Amino acid sequence: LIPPSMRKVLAIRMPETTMSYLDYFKSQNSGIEIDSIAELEDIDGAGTKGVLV
Amino acid sequence: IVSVFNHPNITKITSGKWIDVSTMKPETAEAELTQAIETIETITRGQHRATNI
Amino acid sequence: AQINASYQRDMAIALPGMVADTSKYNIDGACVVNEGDVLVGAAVQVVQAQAVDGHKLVKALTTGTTPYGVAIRSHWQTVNAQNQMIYEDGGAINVMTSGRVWMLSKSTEAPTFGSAVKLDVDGQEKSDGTIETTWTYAGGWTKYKDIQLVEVQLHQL
Repeated sequence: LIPPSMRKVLAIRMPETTMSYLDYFKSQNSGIEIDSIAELEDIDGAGTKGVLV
Repeated sequence: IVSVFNHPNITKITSGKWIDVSTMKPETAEAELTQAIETIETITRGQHRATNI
Repeated sequence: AQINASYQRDMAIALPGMVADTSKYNIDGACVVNEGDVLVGAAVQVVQAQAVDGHKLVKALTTGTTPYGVAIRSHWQTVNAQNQMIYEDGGAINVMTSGRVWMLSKSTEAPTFGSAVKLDVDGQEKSDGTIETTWTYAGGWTKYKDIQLVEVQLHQL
């Protein structure tokens, strides 16, 4: 579960060989489901983001 | 009668010139388009998503 | 492909001039607006109390007058004016003499719990208002959009 702002970070493509980092990550880590929720952007009430695995 | 570009309560984003003097910047366009797509949904909280550019 | 997104938004706590809680409260009818208009989240004054009929003439607070109650939000009696909820000249008003209510505020600092409530000349809560009132704060301090609201506990006069 990632914040819905880093969703644009995993959308950058691979160094040179097209496709996004997300495609490679899912190809080599099959089975894991990735989703985003908006409650992971103000964890401490001061503007700290977080990811839960 | 108010035009499309002069409505008071709409989101306006100032931009860095996509073509400065004569040099053209093809990497700011993608960033600005992604940011504009994001704002709409984030603000509308998921009811409305961008469809046209 | 893409990552799904889910958002979350919380509702506002309260609106101006509404009953805050279900504690012991008293709302007095048979009150007619003698002159002018009265805002929902504002105090009132008693111009005259009829000796035989029973109606009480109410009016907005002015300089050097003791407050008596606070108007209450209602979707039937009130009339929409200036994009707000208001009571017009004539008709009946709903003023509560005892209980808790959210009131319009002009102060910018959160108040304490057991301190007396001071009002300005126009009947709105203010930290340094000239008018002194026996009512005390209740601790509620919220803001709806651009309107500041404060919770105040009232006692019967």
